[PDB]
Parts: sequence; C-alpha cells; structure tokens
Amino acid sequence: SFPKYKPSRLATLPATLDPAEYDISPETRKAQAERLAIRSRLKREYLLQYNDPNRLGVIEDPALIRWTYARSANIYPNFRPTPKTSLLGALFGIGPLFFWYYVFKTDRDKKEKLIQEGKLDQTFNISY
Amino acid sequence: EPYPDDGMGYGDYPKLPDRSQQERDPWYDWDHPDLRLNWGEPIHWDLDMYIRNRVDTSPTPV
Amino acid sequence: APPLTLEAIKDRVLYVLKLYDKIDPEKLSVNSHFMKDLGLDSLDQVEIIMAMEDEFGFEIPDIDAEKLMCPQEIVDYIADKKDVYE
Amino acid sequence: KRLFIIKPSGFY
Amino acid sequence: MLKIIIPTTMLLPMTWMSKHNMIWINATVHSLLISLISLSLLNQLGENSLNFSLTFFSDSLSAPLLVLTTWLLPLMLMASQSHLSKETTTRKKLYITMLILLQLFLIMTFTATELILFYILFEATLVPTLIIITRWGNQTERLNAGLYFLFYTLAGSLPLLVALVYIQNTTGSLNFLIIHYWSHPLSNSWSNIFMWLACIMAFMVKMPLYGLHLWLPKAHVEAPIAGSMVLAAVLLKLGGYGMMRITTILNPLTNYMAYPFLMLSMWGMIMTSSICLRQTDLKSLIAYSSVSHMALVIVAIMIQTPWSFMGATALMIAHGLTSSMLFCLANTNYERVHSRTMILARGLQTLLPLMATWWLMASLTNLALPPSINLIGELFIITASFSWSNITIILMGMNMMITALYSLYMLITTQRGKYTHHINNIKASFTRENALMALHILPLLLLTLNPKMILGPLY
Amino acid sequence: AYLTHQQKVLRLYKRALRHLESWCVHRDKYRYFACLMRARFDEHKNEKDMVKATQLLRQAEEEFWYGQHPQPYIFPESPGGTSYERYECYKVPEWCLDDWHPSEKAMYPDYFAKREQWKRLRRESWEREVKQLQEETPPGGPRTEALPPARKEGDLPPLWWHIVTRPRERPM
Amino acid sequence: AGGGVHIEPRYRQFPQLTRSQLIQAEFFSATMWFWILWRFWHDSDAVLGHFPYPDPSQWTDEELGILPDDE
Amino acid sequence: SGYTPDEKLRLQQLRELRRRWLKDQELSPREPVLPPRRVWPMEQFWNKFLQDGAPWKNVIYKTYRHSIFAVTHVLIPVWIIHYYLKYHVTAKPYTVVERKPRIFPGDTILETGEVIPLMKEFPDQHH
Amino acid sequence: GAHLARRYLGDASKEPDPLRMPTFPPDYGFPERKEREMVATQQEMNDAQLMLQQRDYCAHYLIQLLKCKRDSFPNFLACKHEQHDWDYCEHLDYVKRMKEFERERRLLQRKKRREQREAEMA
Amino acid sequence: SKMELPDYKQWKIEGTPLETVQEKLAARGLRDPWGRNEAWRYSGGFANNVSFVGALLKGFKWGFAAFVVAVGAEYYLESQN
Amino acid sequence: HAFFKAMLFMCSGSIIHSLNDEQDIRKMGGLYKAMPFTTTALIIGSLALTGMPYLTGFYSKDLIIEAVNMSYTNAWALLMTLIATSLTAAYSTRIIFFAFLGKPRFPPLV
Amino acid sequence: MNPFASLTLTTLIILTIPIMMSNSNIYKTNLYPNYVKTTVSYAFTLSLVPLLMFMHTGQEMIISNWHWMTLQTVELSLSFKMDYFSVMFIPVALFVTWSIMEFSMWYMHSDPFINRFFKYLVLFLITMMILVTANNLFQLFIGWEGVGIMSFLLIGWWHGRTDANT
Repeated sequence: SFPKYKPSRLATLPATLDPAEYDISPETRKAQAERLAIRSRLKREYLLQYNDPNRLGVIEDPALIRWTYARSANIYPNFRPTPKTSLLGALFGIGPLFFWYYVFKTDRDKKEKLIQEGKLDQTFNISY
Repeated sequence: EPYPDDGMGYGDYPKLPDRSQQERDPWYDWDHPDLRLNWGEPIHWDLDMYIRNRVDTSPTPV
Repeated sequence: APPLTLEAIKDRVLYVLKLYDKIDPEKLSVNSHFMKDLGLDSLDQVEIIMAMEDEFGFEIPDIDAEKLMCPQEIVDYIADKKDVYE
Repeated sequence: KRLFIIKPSGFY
Repeated sequence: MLKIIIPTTMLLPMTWMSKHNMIWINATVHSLLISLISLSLLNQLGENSLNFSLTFFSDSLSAPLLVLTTWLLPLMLMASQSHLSKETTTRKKLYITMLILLQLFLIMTFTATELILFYILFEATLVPTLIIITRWGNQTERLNAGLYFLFYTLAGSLPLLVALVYIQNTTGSLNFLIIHYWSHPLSNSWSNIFMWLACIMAFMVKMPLYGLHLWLPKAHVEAPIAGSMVLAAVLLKLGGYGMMRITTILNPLTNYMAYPFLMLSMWGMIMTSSICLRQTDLKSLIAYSSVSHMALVIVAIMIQTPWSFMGATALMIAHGLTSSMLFCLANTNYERVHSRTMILARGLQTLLPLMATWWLMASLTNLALPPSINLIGELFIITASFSWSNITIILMGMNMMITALYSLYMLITTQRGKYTHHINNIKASFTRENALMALHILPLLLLTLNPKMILGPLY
Repeated sequence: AYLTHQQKVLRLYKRALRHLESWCVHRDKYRYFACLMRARFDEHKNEKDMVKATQLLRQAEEEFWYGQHPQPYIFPESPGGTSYERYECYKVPEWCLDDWHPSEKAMYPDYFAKREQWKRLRRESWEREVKQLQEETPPGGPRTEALPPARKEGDLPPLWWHIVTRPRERPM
Repeated sequence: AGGGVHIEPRYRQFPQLTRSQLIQAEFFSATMWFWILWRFWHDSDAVLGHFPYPDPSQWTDEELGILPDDE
Repeated sequence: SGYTPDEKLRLQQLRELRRRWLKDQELSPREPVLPPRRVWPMEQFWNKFLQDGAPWKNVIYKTYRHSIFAVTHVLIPVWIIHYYLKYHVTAKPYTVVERKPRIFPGDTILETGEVIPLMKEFPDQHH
Repeated sequence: GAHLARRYLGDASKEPDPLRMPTFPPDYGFPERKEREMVATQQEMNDAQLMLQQRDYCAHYLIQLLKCKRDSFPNFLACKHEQHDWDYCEHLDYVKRMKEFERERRLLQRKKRREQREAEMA
Repeated sequence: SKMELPDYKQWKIEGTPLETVQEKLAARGLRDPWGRNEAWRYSGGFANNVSFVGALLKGFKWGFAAFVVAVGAEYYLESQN
Repeated sequence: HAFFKAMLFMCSGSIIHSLNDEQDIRKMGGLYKAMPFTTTALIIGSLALTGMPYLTGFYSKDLIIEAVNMSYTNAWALLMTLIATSLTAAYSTRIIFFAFLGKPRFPPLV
Repeated sequence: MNPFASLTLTTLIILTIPIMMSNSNIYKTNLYPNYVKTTVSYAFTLSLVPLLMFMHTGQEMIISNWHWMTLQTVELSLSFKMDYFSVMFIPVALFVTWSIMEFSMWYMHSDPFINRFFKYLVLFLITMMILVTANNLFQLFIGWEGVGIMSFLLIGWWHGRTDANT
C-alpha cells in the first residue's frame, strides 16, 4: 500500500478513507433514507415559510433557540458538583490567581530589596 | 447521543460529530449558505468555534 | 469582458464535442443522447463534463454533471449558471 | 445593455 | 451646583405638565440645555477644587463625570422613545421621571462634599435603576436581574455605611477636604484590615470586580436600552470615583490589601475578554466587555500613581461613551429582528451601510485605537502597571490582543458575510438612530483634541 | 440519500484526473498520463462481484490520498478558489426595493411596473402551489428534497419565487 | 460587446497585438541591457572589486615583526 | 442516469420564469429618470466653451483645471502652513530645531565671516 | 575562509582570537615601531559631523569627499577622484588589519614553537 | 460582435507533442481521443516560444548596438579633449 | 525594493486581469509574446530582485551580501541568507518559466 | 522660515484634502479616483524639494508645531522628524502609490465602490506618512495602528467572502 494517514482531532479522517463507507448494510441504507426524510421534512417546512409572499419578519428557528438556551440558561440547572467539576473549578479559578500572586509578589519583593539597598538605578524615573 | 452526565451542565443537548463547518458540503443548497447550515437541524454545541472564520478540523494531505 | 449568449454557449459546446474522437461530427446533434444516440458510457461523459469545465473555465458539481446526458442540457446548465437569457 | 442594480435604500 | 440641580429638578414638573405628544421633545430639549450648562464645570483650577458651598464641590475628577451624565440623559430619551411608543402617557411620564431622578441623584452624588451624603445619593441611584430594569425590561429574566443587581450592591454597601459612621465617630468628620488634610496613616491590624475591606468592597462590587460581577451580565442584558446605557456608562463609574475618593484614608494599608484585588482584576480581564470570544448574545458580549475595562480601572486605582489615576479617569469617560454606543447599536438591530442572538442577522453592511460605519467606529474605540481617549487611558494604566511590576505587561498585552479579537469578531459576524435569507424586515436606518450614534461618537473624538479635560485632578 | 457504487467510482475518476492535471501541468504530459489513468479505470470495468470492486475502490482512495496534490488547481469561482464568494457583498435581496424612498423608485417607473407585475404573479400563484405540494406530498411528509413541476396549464412550479428571482452572479 | 473594442477577443488563437506595446517592450528591454553594458564598461570595479586582495603568507617576518626563534 | 421527466419539466419551467425575470432587469432608455439640478457660473462658462472640446480647448481646460487645483491644493495650504510656522510655531523656543550644517576645512562662515583653516598636509599616500 | 577551518577543526591555540588579539606587545620584534598618524583633528571631525564609526584613521579623505560632494551639487557624477582616494586609504587600513592578524598568528605559532622546544630538552 | 469560431476541421495533433503522446500511447494499445482539443495550444502564434535564456536576452542586441554607438561617441569626445 | 516589488505585483495583476481573475501559474503559459510589455516589465523586475548588476537591487542587496560575508556573524545565519539568495533566483525562475514560457494553458477564449 | 519645513509639512497636508472632500460632491462622481491620484502625484512632486535640499547640504530638522498635553514632566506634542529617512522614504512611497493609484484606475475600474477604495488607499498613505515622519513614540504608534486598521479594511475589501475576513 502507501503510508497511512492518521486522523487527529484537528485533522480528521476523510470520508474516502473511512472503512464504514465500504461496508454498508441494508440497515445502514434505511438509516440514510430516514436521515434524508428528516432533512427533507425540515427543508419543506422552511421553504414553505420562506417563499410565502405574506410573511414579513424572521422565520423563527427552534434549533437556534435551543442552541442559545443550552449554552446560557440550561447549564446551571444541569451542573452537579462532582470530583471532576470541583477539581477543574479549583484548578482554573484559584490556580492562576495564586500563581500570578506568587510571580508578582516575588518580583516586587526583589524590586523593594533592590530599592532599600539602592541597587536599582532610577536616574531618570520621575514619572510614575 | 447526549454528552456524558458528568455535572458539566450539558443536559440532553445532542453531542454531534466535532466537525468544522468547513468540512460541510459546499455544493449543497444550504438554507444558510455561508454557515453551511439548514433551518431546523440541530446546531453543534461548538458552532461559534467551528465557523469557517475559525478553528478548522479539515482532513489534511499529511 | 464580453457577455455570453445562448448561441455562443451552444456553438462552443458543439465545438468541444466535435473534437472528441468518440463522437461522429456528422452524427452529432444538440439532442443526441451521449449514452443512447452516440453509444458512449459514463466515463466518456465524465470526460465530456471536464472538457466543458475547461472550456468555460468553471466547475460543474458532480451531482449536477451526472445528469447532463445531452449537449442541450449542457448549454441549458451553463446558461442557467451564467444568467444568460438572450 | 444596462441592468437594474438592486441596492438598499440610500435615501435616508 | 444649584444652577445645575434645580433645572434638572424642573424637568419633572415640565415632563408631567407637558402635552402627551410633546413629552420627548420637551425632555430632550431641556436636558440638552442642562448638559450645555454642565460644561462650565470643566473650568477647573490647578491646585484647589471648585468648593461652591458646604455641601457641594467639583474638581477635575467629577466634572467630566457630571458632563457625561447630563449628556447621557438626552441620548437615553432618543433611545427610549421607539420601544415606548405604544405605552400610555402616564407610563411614559413615569419612565422619564425615573430617568430624571437617576440623573439628579448622580449629579448630587458626584458633587457631595461629605462621605455619608455621597453614600445616600449613591444608594439612591438603585431605586430608579431597579424600577427601570424590572418594570420596563422585556424578558422574564429582568426580575432575577433586578434581584441580583440590588442585593450585590447592598451586600457591598451596608458594611461601607458602618465603616463611614465609625470613621465619623473616631475622626470627627466625613468631609472630603477635612479627610484629605487630616489624613492619618493606617496601621497594620485586623481592625484596620476590616475597615479597609468595608471601605473598599462596595465600590469593588459596583465596578464590578471579577468574581463579584455576575449581576452585571443579567442587569445590563435584561434592562431596557436606556437602562443599559446608564448602567454601563455612569453607574459603573460610581465605584471608581468612590474608590478614588476613599483611598486617601487607606494608606499605607492599600500597599498589601490590594494584592488579591490586583490579581483578581488582572486575571479576570483576561477571563472576561476570553468569555467575549464565545458569547452568543450580542448584548451579553457588550456587557461582558465592560468587566475588562473596569478591571483595568481597578488596577489603576489600586496601584495609586498619578499616571494610573489619570489613565483610570480617561478610561472611565471613554468606556462610558463607547459602551453606551455599542448598546445602542445592538438595540437598533434588536428592534428589527426582536432577538439578541448575534448570528441571527448577518451581513448587515450590505443593508445598513452608515450603520455599519457606526459599528466600525464603535469597534475601533473599543479596540482602544490611538489616539482615542480609550487608548490614552489604557496606555497610561499600562505604563503605571509596568512601573509597578514589569511582568504586568504580559497580562495587559494579552488582554489588548483578546480585546482586539473579540471586538473585530463582533464587527465581522454582525456586519460582514452574507445577509440572512429569511430576514426581510431590515428597514432603513431612521434619522433618530443615526443621530444617536453620531451624538455618541462625535464628542468622543473631539475629546482627543483636549485630553486634559478627562485626565482627572492629577493632570 | 446515498451514493451508488458507480457514482463513487465516477467521482474518484474526476478527482484523480484533476489532481493528475495539477501535477502534470503541461497538456501533452497530462494527456499521456490521463490516458494511462483511464486504462487503469478500464482494467476492472467489468468486475463480477462488487466485494472486490469495492476493495479496489478502497485501495484507489488510499492511493489517491497518498498521492494527491497538496494544492490542486481550483477554478477561481469554485469553493476554495481565489475568487470564491467574492461577489456576496453586492447581492442585495430583492425585498430591499420595497423600502426605497418613493423618490428613488420614481427614477425607475418601468422596472417597478414590471416588478409589480411579478409581485402580482407571485401573490396569485401562491395558494394553488401550496395546494399542489399538499396533494403531492405523501403522508409522513416529503422523503426527498425534490419538487414537482406545474402539472396543469396556468400553474407555476411550487416554491419558485426565490429560485427565479435570485440575485445575479454579477449583480453590482 | 460595448464601448472600447479596440482589441477584439479571439477564440483558440493568438491575441491581436498593437505596434505601441511591442515597440515599448522592445525599447525598454534594450534600455535595461544598454544600461547594464554601459555601467559595466564604466564601473567594472563594482562587480570585480577595485583593489587586489593581499596574500598574508607572502609577508616577510621582518615586515611583520616575527623574530627568529632565538630572541 | 439523467433528469427524470418531472425534473426536466420543472427545470424548463423555472428556466422560462428565470429568463423572463432576467430580461425584466433591463433598463429602458428613459431609465433612470434624473431630477433637476442647477449649474454654477464657473461651470456655465464650460458648457459654452468646452462644448466643442477641441485640442486647443482641451489644453486650456486642463490648464484651468490644473491651475485651480494647484492654487487650492498647494498654494493656499502652503500659504497657511508657512504663515503658521513663520509667525506662530517659531514664536516659541525649540519648536523647529534644525540640525546644524556640517562645516569643512576651508569653509567661510557666513555669519561671522571667518575662514575655516585647511587640513594639515596629507601624508601623501599614492595609489 | 581557511582561518576558520584552521581554528575550529584544528588547533585554535595556533590561530588568533578575533576578540582578544593582539596578545603580543606591539614592540615585540618590532623595533622603531611607529605610531599611526592622525591628519584630521578632533574638531575638524566634529564640525564635519562625521559619524563616530567614520572617524577612523582615513577620515580626512572622507571629509574631502564630503566637501567636494556638497560643492559639486547637482553634479552627482563629479567628485569621483575623492571617493577613490578615500576607498584606497580604507583599503590600506584593511591591509594593516590583515597584517596585524598575520603577525598575531606567526607570533602565536612561534610562541608554541619556543615553549615546545624548551619542553623538549626538559 | 458575433465571434465566429474557426473551423474545427483545421485542428490536428500532427506536428505537435500531442502526436508524440499519441505515438507513445498506441505502442501500449491506448489512444488519446481528446488530442484535437489541445491542438490550438501548439499552433499559430503559440507554435513558437523562446527559451529562458532567450527570454532574459530580450532587447540585448539593440542594447548592445546602442552601447557600441555610445562607447564610440565617448571615444570621439575624448579625442575632442 | 519598493520599486521592483510594486512593479512585479502590477505585472502579476496585469496577467490576472488579462486571464479573467485566474491566478494559478499552472493555467498561465505562452504570455511572453501575448503580453510583450508585461513580459519586459516582469523580466526587468525579476532581474532587479535577483541582484543583477547595476539595476536597482544591485546597489543595496549586493552590498548587503558583501557586508554579511565580511562581518563577525553567526555562521548559520550567513549560510541561510546565502541559500535564500539562491532560492530567490529559483522562484523568479518559477514565475517566468510557468507564466510566460511554454505553451498556453488558459481557457480558449483569449 | 526655511522652505524645507513648510514643504515637508505641505506634502503631508495635501494628502488629507481629498479625505475632507470625500463627502462634498466629487466623491459621488466618477472623477474622485483621478482626483486623489492627482493629489498624490502633486504631493510626490512637492516632496522632491526637501529631498533636493537634503541632497545638497543634508538639511534635516525636527518640527514640533502643536503642543497636545503635558503630563507633569512629559510634554506630548505633534513632532515630525524630517531627517534622511523621512525625506528619502516620502518621495519613494509617494511615487509608488502614484503608480498604484493609476494602476487601480484600470484594475479596479469595474468596482462599484472604487471611490471608497481610492479613499482607503489615501487613508493608508496618510497613516504610513504619520508612521514614518513621527518624532515621538506616541505619534509613531498612531501611524502603526492606523496602518494596521487600514490593512484590515483593505484585506477584507470583499467582505462577503469568509476567507478575506479571516
């Protein structure tokens, strides 16, 4: 053969390289037909409102409203404090804060020690 | 297929394949041709990150 | 840039076809079916579509190209895509 | 040949 | 200050006694006239403050804020009269009354010579604001937004009240001038640490500090357009102004008490700028961007340098104008498509060209493009922070990068691309909306010619 | 719903030929190697059972992915081309003409008379085509995104307005 | 077509040319070559260098200060 | 295998409708109808003089255009800028500070009148 | 050049160090060593406003060239003898630097030689 | 105008690299049926192009002639001196 | 660099406009004679870019290479800039060879 | 005083005049691209005199015309550095953009917003001149960022195209 292509999360498997495209069962055919039927029903519903001469405004889209609701208002009703959520919350909320506090405190203590012994030159630092 | 119930607040929102919009068919007649989206069809949770102005997951030659 | 007429599209479509060795120029017609009248197969039709794409400088999608079984359907497709009404 | 160009209202 | 306060008070009888159809005309005309009068407060002195009476005074910190408030009132009136066209005469007059009450309270808040009077006037602003949000907001979420805003503010403010009366009992005065001239160093003890926290936390939650900010998205999103305008433009600035006033009694305790707040704001500006990159609600994205600029103001006030205070003053003014402009621009699209979802109405530049130009100007000002006063404030704060510690340049540079990214992302998604096919109700921009954007943007750019008018009393 | 085996073989033929053309560039070299490629496709043209034909297709697709041109030639106005979707900023929808000020329209009386004629056409034909869609769509809804022609004299193909009145490819 | 049809498009043939374009292209290519030739004639030093590169190995130890190994 | 009869019929019907729509996009000779406008005396002299557009008239039209452009875009701005610099900007110290001219041996100074001494004799390297 | 190969893939102690040379006294094996002469005075270089790196031992030719360039304007073609005089002086200076490098190398090799012979007997 | 296309009867692969390709293919049994589609690319004013060095040397002969005239003229000017 | 780079981009734009917004060099070819002035301009611009003596690029780029060869420099940077100096001639060759030399590869409607 | 300062400034000011005129009446007509190209050519011709004065005697100067603000001990003013780099780069850039505008009058002839395209070109030119002549870091930053935003607006010139905006 030839050197294999390895899919990744950011460079995925192309359809023509996917083994499932070559072993197709009759139930896979029925699934594809049902998907086409759902898509055609949605398309017909959209095109009926779209081509209506006596419609003015925006064709409200339930999928869009569901998407915007799930991303904003459904999250806390379905959040649970678990080891994963609590570990992640502690790490990402509190971790950077104390990391940056340590960095800045170390830097400023070094600066202040230099200032006390006059080892930091500020010959033309009159604007602060 | 929903996201796993791990306390992250996904609820029953379907977990669709993590495929960018650039991977959609450009020769199809989308209701939204630029976003390559059809009206009423389920929107991926990560739509605003996988738009063609943004992160691309497209298969590569290498 | 010059515009595109229906007659120009038909002329160039027939032109490309008359330079295909598998087609008889004295038997080629705008209504000649590539499979039935001319005896070709769909690989020849694929090549005919690519010849049209190179001739007019644009791409015909495979979902639409596989239905252009006749020169007249080809000129109709190009006219629809290029917004020529004549 | 001149065609009608569709543009939004520029009046306002 | 009575030549400013009394005309504003006279807006109420005039509003209630005018014809049903002269309401907006009368209120707009005479609020613009009051804003003209407020400009004379910008004649300030190099050393002293403008000490009119025993109860009101003005300096270079509060004069630009007063001008901003008096200017915001008429723009509010132009923004409101569209969505309140179907309302009753009495209810329109009540909405105008709420706006006038808010302006009057803000005017007296920024000039109060005494700390407790400032406290009462700054607390009084809650009532008309809460009324506006909960009565004239559009969604069922306005009620929870009102509760969040009210109780966050009050949980901040009550310990401040206790601290203020304790300070008056121990020092003898809450007068700003006396407080400055009789300043005592603050020792290092738990008593003084908690006095510092009480004096600071109300202004912290008002700005808001990252971590104490969850009321702001709710309140600025659920509020009607004028409410969002004031909440973003003048009400956030109450925390910064009060913090600048009260930090004169907190030294040298501020040297180390500010570390948690400096860390919180320096990282939370990054956090909230990143949140803007993923916000699916346009008004929510605009609300979330206020948190980052206010975090910069927090850092500037907490490091206590002349350059930091100058930058914080300029940044407060510029953010007020820009955030109100952005809210108005989002509201114009909301009034057409009746939704705040950002990817609902795309490719708007080929339908509303001059509105797209207004959007580009607003995005550019939110970008802090030089020489805008947004950039002046941000750059002054960045330089002061760099002096405070060089490592601050990493975080602030990251923040300005992310700010550019989300500002231009909002511009691109709303204005550019292909228009939405099924949205056939994008009517041409009214003269009123274009005038609203122009009156937002023109004074912002004119300030670049005289930047010292917004650089505060440390200029 | 799905692509047949013949369709997939044809798509691969076209794609492989185009990438061969991108590699060869010169027309004589492309002609030579294109006839060689067509010979490759003609070798198994009549294969008895589809299992090994599909295996041949799988091997051909793996080979194509290995040997594809990293940047094939793309027609400029086709997706991924340098002129792709360059003209969307000029494609104003036709409903914007209603919001024109009456003084803008008066400059185009004949055009807006023709537009009123088209609008009257659309308004009149709409009900009898929703009807035809109902009378033609089987219970359970449509199964394919196809649409019918008009079947009787005087009627217009259903849902024709936005196809017929779509913006031109070079509008402005 | 429209207005400005000075160069009529051709199908499958070499395009129509004007005298001015050919004459200008010829003149300017000739100008570049003349400039190169003339400058090379007058400024060979800019290509070949002006002064000889010395050879360090040819320098006498007395001209260089290297005494014999017994000093 | 090609279009079905239904697909072919619908396509030809949509084709007829689309071709009628595209023919309808053509403008009429009267179209667009322009509203009345006024002509200024400066351009009123040109519809009576440049109405012929002769080669000697083209030269004078370009001369008028270029002279008006030159004065309004070069002469007036340079007047304002020179006035600004000569009487306001340079009325304050160090506003326009010019790098002093290089001075070489031999040179005569304009202001004082002194002659810069010539360099000492070159050690006379010979090429 | 060959010096790079001689120093890197060889014995670098036989090759000059460009950062540290000269490491031998300039009067070693150089009796009546004559100090280089300056023509242009510091003031002349100052008011000619020569770039500091241009204020080398050939700077008088640079000053002559600058004066003649100013006095030939707009004839940017004239004043070509002066440029050659300056270029030849700079070339002579560069040969001096090459001579110093080669003296360094031939003294380092001889240093190694002398120490090696001394260590040969004991 | 009308843009009358040329007679297709003139396009022949004879004398072009397309004929070389056809000879190569016929030795293998294959045959190129689209050869006459490319024939215009090797005919008429396209049937002769320069090489790379020849392309670089455009105008060299006239530039050299002008250079010779200029050099002789400068020699005469020197003789005038 | 401003002169000949801007001029090279205009030559490219001339080709692109003449070829109906086609920008692939694989579809170019035979434009040496079909576009004589664009050809002369592009050839002169590429010669200036590649440092041809006494053209515009020769009075900066050649001196730059001379200075980098003569300086106390990073050896790897010197080698890389020399190799890139070879590669600029290489890509100028690519542009000329595919756009102008050879046979027409563009659509028949000239 | 010395014509060098007035001419160096006037070269910059003339660039901005077609921007102020971009709302008068010519910006609505088809004469705007030629108009802005003509002012660019005139600005190029004017900028040669400072170049010639520098060529003759090396005339260089810094001009601080307008005081903007003082920050305690830091005075921020509009200061232009008319040195060798400025007075040599300005004519070169003006010549190049003169050629580019004449080219665009043919290449972008069919663009329905060609007037706005030429206006954007002039705006970029103005910002680059600010960048190049700036004698302090704030003014240089103004030029830097104006150049950046002009590049943003001109790269995404065809804003209906996703790749251009990206």
